[PDB]
Amino acid sequence: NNLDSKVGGNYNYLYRLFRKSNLKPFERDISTEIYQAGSTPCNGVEGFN
Amino acid sequence: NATRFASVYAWNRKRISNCVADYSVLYNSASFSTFKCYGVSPTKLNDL
Ligand SMILES: *[C@@H]1O[C@H](CO)[C@@H](O)[C@H](O)[C@H]1NC(C)=O
Repeated sequence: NNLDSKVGGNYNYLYRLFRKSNLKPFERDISTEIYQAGSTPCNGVEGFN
Repeated sequence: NATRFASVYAWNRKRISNCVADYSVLYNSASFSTFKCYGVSPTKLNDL
């Protein structure tokens, strides 16, 4: 806490909430492509679900 | 598709029971603006 926390917040620490299928052991995923939760396609940086 | 809604000082309640709950007509119907869940992933609503 006292080595890298910042009082507004250290927003450099990121983690992944969405992934198509569970990763294999020791797998790395740098992808910043957008994730499709609903049945709709979603080309472009954003959309509904 | 209720015609009239209730007021938030006196918020109405309807109990849902003994029936099958198709969440696709909820989740994939884009007509709504927001839909958020607080103890379940919403695609898994059909699995529960
Ligand atoms: C509300 O009614 C219309 C016409 O019957 C229907 O198309 C629409 O799917 C209904 N809403 C929901 C949530 O299904």
